[PDB]
Amino acid sequence: PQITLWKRPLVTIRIGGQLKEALLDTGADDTVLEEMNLPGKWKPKMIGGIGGFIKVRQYDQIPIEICGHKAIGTVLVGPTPVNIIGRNLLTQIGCTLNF
Amino acid sequence: PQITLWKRPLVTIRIGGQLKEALLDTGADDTVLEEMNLPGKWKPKMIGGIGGFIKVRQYDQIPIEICGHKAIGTVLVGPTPVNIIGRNLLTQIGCTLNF
Ligand SMILES: CC[C@H](C)CN(C[C@@H](O)[C@H](Cc1ccccc1)NC(=O)OCCNC(=O)C(Cl)Cl)S(=O)(=O)c1ccc(OC)cc1
Repeated sequence: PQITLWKRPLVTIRIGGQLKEALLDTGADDTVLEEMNLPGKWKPKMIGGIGGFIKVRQYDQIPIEICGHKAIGTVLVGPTPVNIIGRNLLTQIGCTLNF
Repeated sequence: PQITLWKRPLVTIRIGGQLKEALLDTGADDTVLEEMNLPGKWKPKMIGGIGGFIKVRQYDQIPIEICGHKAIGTVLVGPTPVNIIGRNLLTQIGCTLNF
């Protein structure tokens, strides 16, 4: 599909058995999801943007479906204000920018 | 062009007559540039990101050439980690996401 940018590019994702709305975010290196109690091992990480850094939990090889396209990779979980799909998964679903 | 996402979508922009590198950032509503001088009046504003809020200078109706495409719109100037081109200008240059 083609998604214009008049509004926030929010799509439905499926992860850890939950459906959520998330931003398709070309500005994000990594994928960052709102706090959720995922099972498995994780590693601490800090990620930074406007305002400063937040503490997140890094989970690897997590299956995630984005707008009906399957992907699997690293997901960062913590107190982000919005669910963010980053380039690590955008590449997996063949997402490009076009103008 | 069509831009894939294995690397950061960095492009050259021209603004206030000077060249800079900036990130095409679909997760950003607004365009935020690192501290710089721009001509004309500005308004004090605040803007949010993943780590909290920052103070910015809002410049309206500013021309900016982004990877060879003209836009004229609002530019926020402040302590962003990276120059980011947000949706307000991505729409002007006809940018969409495709997968
Ligand atoms: C300063 C941008 C920075 C280079 C990347 N950011 C991704 C942006 O697209 C960010 C997404 C976001 C949107 C809304 C709330 C929180 C994060 N957007 C952003 O910072 O917009 C800045 C101006 N704000 C606005 O336009 C509105 Cl949406 Cl508040 S991010 O969320 O901080 C981020 C995401 C992933 C990541 O992995 C390393 C590291 C940082």
